[PDB]
Amino acid sequence: NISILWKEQTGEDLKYTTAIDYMVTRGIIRSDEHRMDSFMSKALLVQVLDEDEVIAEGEYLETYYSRAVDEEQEELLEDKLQVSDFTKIYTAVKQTVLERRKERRSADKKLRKHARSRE
RNA sequence: GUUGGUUCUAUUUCUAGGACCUGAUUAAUAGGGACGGUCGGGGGCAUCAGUAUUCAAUUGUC
Repeated sequence: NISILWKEQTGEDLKYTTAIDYMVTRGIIRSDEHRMDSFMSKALLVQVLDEDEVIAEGEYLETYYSRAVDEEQEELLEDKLQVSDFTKIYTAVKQTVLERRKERRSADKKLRKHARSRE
């Protein structure tokens, strides 16, 4: 119903607010809500530039369903593929920024305590 | 059922996946073993005691 109201709807500002809310969303219920909001969002990419910031990041039966959701978001385009490649480079840049923060900070045994406590 | 490295996280918190750095019935009014308080002219060594016996000394009496 809220996606129906968002399609019925500061138009571009509220659309960016909805895309920011979907990125803040993206446990199984919230992940299904994120896939539903991405399906309600999918111009084809000129409004969806600021909406694939997390749906491509996800591209454990809930994890298998999330992988099916990522395949659904990838199937459902030249400008969209260009924005997706730029967003992949931006996620690589964010990984570089997090790695730079970690390398400047350097949980030595705590970096393996999670795996030693999991198995 | 003991190390190092990868990526994902929003208001440094706090996070997800690799490698690599010891086997399986019951517990007999069968058994041996441990433990507890014991028990016995049981044994070995060391020690203590007894009054006899023998010997010696000192006497006493015939």
